[PDB]
Amino acid sequence: MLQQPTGGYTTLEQFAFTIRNDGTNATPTQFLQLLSYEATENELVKKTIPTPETHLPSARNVPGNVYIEDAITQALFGISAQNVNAHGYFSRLSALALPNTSARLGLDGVIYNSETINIPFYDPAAVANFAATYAKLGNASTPRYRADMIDIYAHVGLELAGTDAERAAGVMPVKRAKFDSWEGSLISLSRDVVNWKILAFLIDLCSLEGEALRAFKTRNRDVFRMMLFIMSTAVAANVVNRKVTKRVDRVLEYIGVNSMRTAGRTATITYDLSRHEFAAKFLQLTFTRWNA
Amino acid sequence: NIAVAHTDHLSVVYATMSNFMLNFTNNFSGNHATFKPDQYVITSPEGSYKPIIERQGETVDGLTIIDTSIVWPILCQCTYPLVRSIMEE
Amino acid sequence: KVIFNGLDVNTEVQP
Amino acid sequence: ITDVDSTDYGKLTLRFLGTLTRSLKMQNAQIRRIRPDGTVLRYDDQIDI
Amino acid sequence: ITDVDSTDYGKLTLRFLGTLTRSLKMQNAQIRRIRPDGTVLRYDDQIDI
Amino acid sequence: ISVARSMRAIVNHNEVDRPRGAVAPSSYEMDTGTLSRNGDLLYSPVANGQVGIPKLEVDHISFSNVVSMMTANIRTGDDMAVERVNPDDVRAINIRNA
Amino acid sequence: PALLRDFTQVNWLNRDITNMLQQAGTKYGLGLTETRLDYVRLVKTIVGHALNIDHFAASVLNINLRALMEANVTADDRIKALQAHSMISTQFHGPNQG
Amino acid sequence: ALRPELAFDHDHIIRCLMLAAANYPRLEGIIVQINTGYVASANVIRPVSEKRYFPENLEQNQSAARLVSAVKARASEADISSIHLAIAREVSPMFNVHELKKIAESFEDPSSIVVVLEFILFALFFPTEFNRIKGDIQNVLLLFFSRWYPVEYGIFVQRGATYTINAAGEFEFSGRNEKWDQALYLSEHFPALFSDVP
Amino acid sequence: VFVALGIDYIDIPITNSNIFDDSSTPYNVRIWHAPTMTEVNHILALMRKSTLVSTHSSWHWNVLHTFHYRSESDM
Repeated sequence: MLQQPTGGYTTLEQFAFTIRNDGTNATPTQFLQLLSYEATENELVKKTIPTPETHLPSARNVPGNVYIEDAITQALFGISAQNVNAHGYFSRLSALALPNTSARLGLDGVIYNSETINIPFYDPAAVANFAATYAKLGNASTPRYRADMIDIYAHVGLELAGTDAERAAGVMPVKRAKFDSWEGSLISLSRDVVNWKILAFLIDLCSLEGEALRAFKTRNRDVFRMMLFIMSTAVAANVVNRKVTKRVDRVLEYIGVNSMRTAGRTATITYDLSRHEFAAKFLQLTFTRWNA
Repeated sequence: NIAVAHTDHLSVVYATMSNFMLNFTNNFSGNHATFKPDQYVITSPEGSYKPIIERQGETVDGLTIIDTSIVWPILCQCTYPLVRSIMEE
Repeated sequence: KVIFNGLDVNTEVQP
Repeated sequence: ITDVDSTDYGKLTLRFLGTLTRSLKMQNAQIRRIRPDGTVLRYDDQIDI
Repeated sequence: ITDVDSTDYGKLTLRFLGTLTRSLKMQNAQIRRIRPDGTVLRYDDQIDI
Repeated sequence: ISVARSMRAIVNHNEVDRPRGAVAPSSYEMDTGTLSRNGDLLYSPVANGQVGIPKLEVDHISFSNVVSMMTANIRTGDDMAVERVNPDDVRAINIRNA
Repeated sequence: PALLRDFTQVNWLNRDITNMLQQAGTKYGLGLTETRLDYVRLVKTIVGHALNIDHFAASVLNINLRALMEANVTADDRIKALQAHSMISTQFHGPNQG
Repeated sequence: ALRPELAFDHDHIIRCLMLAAANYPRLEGIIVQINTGYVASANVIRPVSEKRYFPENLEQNQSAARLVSAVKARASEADISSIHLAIAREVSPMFNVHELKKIAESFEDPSSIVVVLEFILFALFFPTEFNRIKGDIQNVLLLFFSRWYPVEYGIFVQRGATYTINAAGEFEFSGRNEKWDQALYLSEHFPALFSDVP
Repeated sequence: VFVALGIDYIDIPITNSNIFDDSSTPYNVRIWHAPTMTEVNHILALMRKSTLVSTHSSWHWNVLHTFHYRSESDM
């Protein structure tokens, strides 16, 4: 078992989140610096997010060790994932939700049914906190419980594109994000995010409380925004490149507006309908935790 | 016609078979609303996990699928020692 | 007709 | 060496999948009742034999 | 160089079709509805698939 | 010329410690690295807390690499069998309203 | 080349290769690195071997396997085609291979 | 009277049986073969040539065709191996969750009641095996109730297609209609038709 | 009736107001099984990916119902 520090698991160098960029391992924030925004005529106004359902889906008798992390990260930023609701192994997270369960969420991102030798794992209490919300990802598909896949993206915009003033106001112009860019940049970014150990970020977002939690929210804001950026590229209506004096600037339009588009394209990872409901549920939960 | 043969003979046969050495589990309690099988694994710290009862779907043994239609011949195409000159040891 | 405890398969899908 | 028929031991023999070999290794294994969740329980003298 | 594989029914449809393809430029070929008046409409996210 | 060259003069000089102009293989030829959770290849990390460089990101050739592959238990492209069960009466089928 | 370590007669080559392998930034490896078992059947399904192969071919092969694996469709989904090519309310049972 | 032999080791045999259950697929079939043989040696049930499915001369009545054929769709020919097997399965241990051989009934004709009766008889002659396949039979019963009692079916399903008993023994219906896989038999879930809750 | 039938919607034809015209109707009103707001959201978002559909700001019988047009001019 890994003891959780005074800060989150994210304080450990073992869980550093760093997208590749300009021949080095950039922290997500210094990539977010590269982003710039062309405001348009439309306005995003964030409605209050509905409270996530009390129900935690049954973790049906699965003998094996589910690889939960890989599933979440590929339903979120995968270059080929689809029918993420079909297997429905996200419900397995619920097995960790019980007090004193023998299940352990390993750093590998696997859910072992039993504590096992030479496999380090998160403190079961904190994991019970994290499961207590994110097990609800298991009912991202069920008709009674699906998230809005349209409204929540306005929040994404605010947490990504928003200035401190637009953020405090709760209403920002729809923006067209852009950055000077290399070939295949969005695919490289998303694959560099699929590798992230996001369960660290999620477990700390659920377990930490008080001032120690708040310092997390600032320290890891840019990480959240990077995931948000990959999602927003997944739903952007179009991702043009602009030539400009032998420098190319990638431009995605628009941040904060789900286009619902499901046809594939070389430029960015694509959501099947199932991944739309998944990411929308994930966002409902993750923002519901993020604002408190 | 067939009921005497079931209740007053075959019943006894289940009762004895129920005591046979290898019939070693509580298969049913008589309560459909509540009964669930007791469930077990051979598990180890070293990472093994072997359920005794797994669902695997139809096997080579021919034991898993259950045709309920078997009930028909039983009701309407079977003699019994008790039902059927009608003396029979 | 005759009793059969297996799935009574009678077609084959191509990939 | 001890003359026993170990055929199909440690294997599933599904009709549509063919035989599938599972690992035999299980050092220090115990019979233990599991939760319906599939997670294991502590041995209770009260219910387990 | 690459003689594509085909099932016998596919060779049959091929020879039924079954010849030239060269008349059409495909330089940046796209699929677009034309108005019955004959102008080529821009792609419409709410109409065209 | 000889851009493709990886090794030169695999022989030992009997006087000097290594032959003049002998060239050792690049270390990248030997870093198997890992397979990323994404499925892209990586080199090994150059320091702890650092992720490895993706192999396709740079110009060196690596000659040892993880490849995912399927064991006998998988199989794909096999014809699979089913039980079709036609409707009991054509007049009992319904089309609308779905 | 990494296999030449402590086997090549050539001295400088062996020293340079042993150096490149003893470096933190690199690590040669051959054989079965990783394994993915089924959740229900428990048998191993997708295993990652460290082959001696150019990273281009490995990257492509991994792309194929990744598309096949992350699609999350089985051969049971094929009945959805049979349902489209057979009369409405026709039935299809088994075998749930998963 | 002393027997010069080792005591029968209950604990070690129950353990080795568990291990074999976890590792040896043939085991289920081994055990059935004993029971089945016993049934054969009890000489308790035999097939006859003479079927008795229909009253005379209803098989001959023209109106009965749609009924008669229905019954003939269900009536398997008798075979002692299969009959004895159905008997033995009631008491042999189950190491691989049994599944119902799926019925494709749509329940339009009144004659379709046959299938329901076939379940009832099966619930009577073999309560144990029925209890193992009951959810998969519930899936046919739902297509039955929705066609014969749509209002009551609406209310029943609206309560929940399944439930899960808790501590204190109270039931908690899902509130959600859904098909029941045998994958659920090992789960906390129960088919709701059999809750017997008014 | 959605529960009784298991269908996700019923496509119900509109009457013409005058009973003398027998003209083919410009649209038809589909009625969805969407008991809660969440189901309504999912159906609307799916509807926003399909040709010639529109809807009211609120629905009678408190049940979601969409108009489906035969042609653009009718819409």
